[PDB]
Amino acid sequence: GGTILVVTGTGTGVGKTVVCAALASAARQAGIDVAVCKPVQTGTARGDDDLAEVGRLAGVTQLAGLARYPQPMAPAAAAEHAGMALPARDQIVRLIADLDRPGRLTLVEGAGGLLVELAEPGVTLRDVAVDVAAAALVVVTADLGTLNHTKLTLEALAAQQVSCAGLVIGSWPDPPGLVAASNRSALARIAMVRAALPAGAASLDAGDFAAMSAAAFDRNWVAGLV
Amino acid sequence: GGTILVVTGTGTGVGKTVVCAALASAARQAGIDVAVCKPVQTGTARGDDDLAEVGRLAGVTQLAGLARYPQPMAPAAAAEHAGMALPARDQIVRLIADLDRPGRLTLVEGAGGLLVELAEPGVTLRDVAVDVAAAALVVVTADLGTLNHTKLTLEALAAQQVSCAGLVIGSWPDPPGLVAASNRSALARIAMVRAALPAGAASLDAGDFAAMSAAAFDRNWVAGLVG
Repeated sequence: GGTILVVTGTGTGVGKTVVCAALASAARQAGIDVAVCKPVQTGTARGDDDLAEVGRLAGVTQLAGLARYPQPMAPAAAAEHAGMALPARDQIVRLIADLDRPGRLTLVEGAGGLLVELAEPGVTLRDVAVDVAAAALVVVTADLGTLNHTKLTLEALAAQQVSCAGLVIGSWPDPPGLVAASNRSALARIAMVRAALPAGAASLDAGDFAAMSAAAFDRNWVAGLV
Repeated sequence: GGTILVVTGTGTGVGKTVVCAALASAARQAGIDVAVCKPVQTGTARGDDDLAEVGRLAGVTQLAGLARYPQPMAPAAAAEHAGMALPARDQIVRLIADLDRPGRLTLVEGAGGLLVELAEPGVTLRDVAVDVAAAALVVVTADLGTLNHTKLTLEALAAQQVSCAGLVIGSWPDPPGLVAASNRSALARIAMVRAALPAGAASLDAGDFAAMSAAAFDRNWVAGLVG
């Protein structure tokens, strides 16, 4: 094997994709080979291709996905509106397991949060984490409500002995703010904050984004993932 | 004793307080004596006062607070900023037990979401629900992300064997989007949806708000909340 990391979020719109790109870019600059698997993509009718994002921002070429739905909804719901099933649990696990190879960091991006249905029946990114024995990196916000949402997510992780790889603040505001400031301390009292991605990092060009990414994560932690 | 519900939410800003007032109104219109409790209230320096809002909206007069903090932050961080400490778990529990009385529905409104620290160390509303054998009513949104947030909250309730009294959609749009209609149907498969309060329910005078509250819930279920 190499290392398989599931990247989940406490909710939607928390910067998960750009965190996957950022971790991917940091890891590549450390010489680690990186693949990203986004099994289920939604909101595609309005352009959303998160794998393309990762490719543009981090230069990953091993970008694997099974299903794209047009509606900007949860996978299960976008499928319902499309009249088409979700992929199967085996499809998602086999695809990920086949991506994984010595020396490669395989990132597994979820859709929305940890417990959103990814495959039939009712199987989540948490289920997939168990099947492939992956730790979970949790993308969190710095806003009010993040501690409840983070504590909820890590509880859900721990109920199935899914290890928490740490937290990444998806968007760090400038200037921080009192709440943001306080949450960043509170967050690190309950897990390792691997990174706080500066607000606006999604807009950077590739070279800037790689400079940002390499500076946002601890060098030793990244290279230690494989 | 009586019936004690804790009223929590999947997050902050999902409409908890307006849901207490709406349930409070519906139960008082049912001839049920209602008390509303708010052990930790932050944002007082902003004018935040959820006990007062509940009374203003549902005419509930039995209103019980305990901890008040100026900054609109999580209780722990509001405490630290004001130089104060959070109450203790037994202080919160004491405040609730003192209101519990047969034929009375005591609502315990949380600060933020279920796992918001209310007391040291890491004591949450979930623990307080255990201590007083309360069910949780969970206030949700119709917005995307809600199914995940709701499953996490019910999962955390069940992990401590706190019964889920059900869900209330804090704000229900008129008319509802494809995302809102989808989530509501999906939410109703997770747990019973006791009410979906119309959007802007907080801007109703006492008359319109009482008529909304009475329409929002099932009479049967409200009446059945307390013997």
